[PDB]
Amino acid sequence: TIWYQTNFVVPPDTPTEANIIALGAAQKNFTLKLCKDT
Amino acid sequence: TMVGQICRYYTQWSGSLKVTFMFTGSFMATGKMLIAYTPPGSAQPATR
Amino acid sequence: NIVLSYGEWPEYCPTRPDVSVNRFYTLSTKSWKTESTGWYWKFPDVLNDTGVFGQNAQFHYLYRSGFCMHVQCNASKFHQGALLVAAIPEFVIAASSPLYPDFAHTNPGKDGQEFRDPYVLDAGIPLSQALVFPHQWINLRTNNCATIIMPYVNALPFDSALNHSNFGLVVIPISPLKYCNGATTEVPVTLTIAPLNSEFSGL
Amino acid sequence: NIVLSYGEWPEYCPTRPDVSVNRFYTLSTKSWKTESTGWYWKFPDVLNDTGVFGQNAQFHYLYRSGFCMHVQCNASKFHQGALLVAAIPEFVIAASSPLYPDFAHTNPGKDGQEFRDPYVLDAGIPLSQALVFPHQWINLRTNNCATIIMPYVNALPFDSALNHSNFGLVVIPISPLKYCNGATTEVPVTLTIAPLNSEFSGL
Amino acid sequence: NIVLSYGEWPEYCPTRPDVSVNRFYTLSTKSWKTESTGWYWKFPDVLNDTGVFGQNAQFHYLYRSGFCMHVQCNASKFHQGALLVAAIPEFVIAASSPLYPDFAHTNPGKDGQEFRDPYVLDAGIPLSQALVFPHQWINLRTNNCATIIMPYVNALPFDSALNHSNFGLVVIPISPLKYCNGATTEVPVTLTIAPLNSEFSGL
Amino acid sequence: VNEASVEHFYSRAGLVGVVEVKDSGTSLDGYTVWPIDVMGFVQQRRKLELSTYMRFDAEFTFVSNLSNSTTPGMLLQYMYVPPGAPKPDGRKSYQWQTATNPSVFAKLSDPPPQVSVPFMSPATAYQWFYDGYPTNLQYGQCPNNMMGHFAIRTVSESTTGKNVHVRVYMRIKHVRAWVPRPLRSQAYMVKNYPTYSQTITNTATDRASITTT
Repeated sequence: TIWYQTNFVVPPDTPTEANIIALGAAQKNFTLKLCKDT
Repeated sequence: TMVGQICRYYTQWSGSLKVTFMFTGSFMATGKMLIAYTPPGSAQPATR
Repeated sequence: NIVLSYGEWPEYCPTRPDVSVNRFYTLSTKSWKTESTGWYWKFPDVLNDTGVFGQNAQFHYLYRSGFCMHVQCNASKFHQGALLVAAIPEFVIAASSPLYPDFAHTNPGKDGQEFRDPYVLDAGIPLSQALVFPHQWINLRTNNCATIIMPYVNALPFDSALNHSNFGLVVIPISPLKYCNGATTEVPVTLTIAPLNSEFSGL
Repeated sequence: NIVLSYGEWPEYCPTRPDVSVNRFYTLSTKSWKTESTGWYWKFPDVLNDTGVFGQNAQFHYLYRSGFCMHVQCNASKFHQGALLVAAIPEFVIAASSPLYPDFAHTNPGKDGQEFRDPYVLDAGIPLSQALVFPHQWINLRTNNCATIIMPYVNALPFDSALNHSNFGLVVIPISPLKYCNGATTEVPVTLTIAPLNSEFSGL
Repeated sequence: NIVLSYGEWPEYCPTRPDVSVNRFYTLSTKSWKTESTGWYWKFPDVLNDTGVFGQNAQFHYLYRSGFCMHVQCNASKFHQGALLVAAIPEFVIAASSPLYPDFAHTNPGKDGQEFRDPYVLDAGIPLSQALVFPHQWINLRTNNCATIIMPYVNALPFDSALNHSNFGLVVIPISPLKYCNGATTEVPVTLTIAPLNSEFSGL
Repeated sequence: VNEASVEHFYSRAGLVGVVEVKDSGTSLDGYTVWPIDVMGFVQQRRKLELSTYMRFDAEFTFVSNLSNSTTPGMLLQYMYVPPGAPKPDGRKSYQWQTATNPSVFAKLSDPPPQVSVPFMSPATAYQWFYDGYPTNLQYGQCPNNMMGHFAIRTVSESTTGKNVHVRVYMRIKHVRAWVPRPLRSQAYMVKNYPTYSQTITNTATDRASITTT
């Protein structure tokens, strides 16, 4: 989960909303077993 | 994600994952976020 | 950069808590408005409820610790104003009369308390000379952050966590916050405190 | 910093053009509006008309090359938004149906083409997974520029420049452009491409 | 003297609890009357409520441990009768029909449960052959006490403490208790259990 | 640079109290008790509060006479009740015996009695500021700063008609002081408590303008 710790702070003449993007991946130790149709 | 689509071709999987967060706002913006992770047994937090 | 209070690092003099009790505890964020005056937390009180630290401090009879406390502020380059952060040992507040201070004032909890009379620090002592205590400045143009390490200072080797407060942390805005229209009104002030070399006795 | 596509540098496997054909070719600037979606050039096609490179590629029978391609963006500090740049080998567009794609879509020329359906990349494949190709990010707060080197990848040693396109370059604005009033509306996006180790045969 | 179950000592394969979780836990005393039949505790279940062990086992996700369990009996020299103590891994009780066993029977808690049908061990298997499990005898003329050490035995390296019970401890009076008039009617049977090499994971 | 030491700044003997036995008048009681209080005056209270903790040995002197500033020979008893012992109820009370309670017998004719009290605290130092409850009134109090009560008496069969005035002086010896504290701007309200008045007095005096002798 993602929580607001503080309010979103901007100087004047600046847009008040923004975005965040997440990127998923697996590590080196990730493994797979017994192939199956999708 | 690509890890999620090629898990649908297999019956079992195990290991560690990572997640990356990019903030796309203006160079002038400032603030803080709190990013929490709850283990498999527990329900999600009610409060900050 | 970093302030060692009275030139010393905290150290052991019991059960010694490990990483579970020594982590960072981020308190809810204060908003500093142009009209705002002051805050004071006065811990060990602040962590007696929260987390594993609060579990140990309540059910053990005697207590010792020292704290790293990091104060930091999010503002743009169009905001101005200055803060003063100080750690005052045995900070005993008072009543202003038209008489005892109320428990909500003496032990404010995890949310701190507001100063009525910051100019006297609500002790009847001048704020001008509060620089005699370990202190740091936050000037929004120069820097956003202040950090102070406080060793354990008391007359006794150990004492109780619930009755006695060892010191208190005061954050005061000597120079008020000004910003031109269109800017964010409130400037957040957040507080992160990590206890160091904490010992408990008499479970 | 700099992306080597699939870990390799371009190299020779004919007449070898020198500095006349290996210079930088700056294409006309694209304007990225808050409403804009996507562009794709799909070269060798883009340089078949322009300059000395275009002279060689038309009148020689067989072709080989590799490209350095530099994408860069001019915006102030009050503009936000993010781009994704990718180089996809054998990028075959499609038709959306209410059926063949039109030649102006398949071979867009030196001015590129607009995406109708960037979310599927107009291939019916997710944009989410386009990161499997060699890619770079442009975040207007972090950086203005992206650079990718693509070696020659084909099944055949040489092939024709006019019929076959080896890859395509896609520039997509995943996070839209936002700016407060008074700021410049359009943010220019310019594209500079230098071919590396290019060979021609069968004049 | 002392029974090592299956010839092994418990050992580590996470957070490792220390002396707080490894102490002796003395359960409330059972009274063995001349009419009495049997008891079974079936732990890890028995300590999930009590003490620090119960605190760890509930809020951690995975679990591993092994137990020392000491059964001892207070009787005079004018009392007779014999007990059999056994530790049976994966002890799965059953229903007798005129059909699932009730949760109060499967997970009896810290107070254990009574056998209806000790002769079949409420599993449909003979009590005669329960000596195939790790076992000890208490004959009131020979000895008052029995001690068994059980290592961790499961198919998985770790498992959950709340859902799965690793084994169960059965105390059965094969030869009934007889005493001449004037003697104390009930003979107390007390149970002390110390966990060994216990590990917890996934707080 | 020796006069700026912490040990020289606390040096001298000074008047820590004034008390009277008064068996002459409507009060025939004929004795008095004086709990030892270092801060009884606001001039010395403000110098001590420059430090949070401090540790010292004390030296007491008793300057005694009559209302005429005349000193005829007549016998007085100066007892000392250490912390944790009962005080006398009256002239003839048994606490005036009690060998553990140190006492001094001196005539008014003699030069002032003098005696030396050690460091009496259970803590390693005296706390002039305590933030906490020892167990409303209880906030900020140190039960362990108590030094004992003295209690002068005239040794008399019954009822002399003379009032005896006695002045107490204290020295601070072997003083050691810990973390410093600013000096109080506001006037004091009550003895024990920090409380100050609702009308704040400025620290520095006013001038006509910021520009300006």
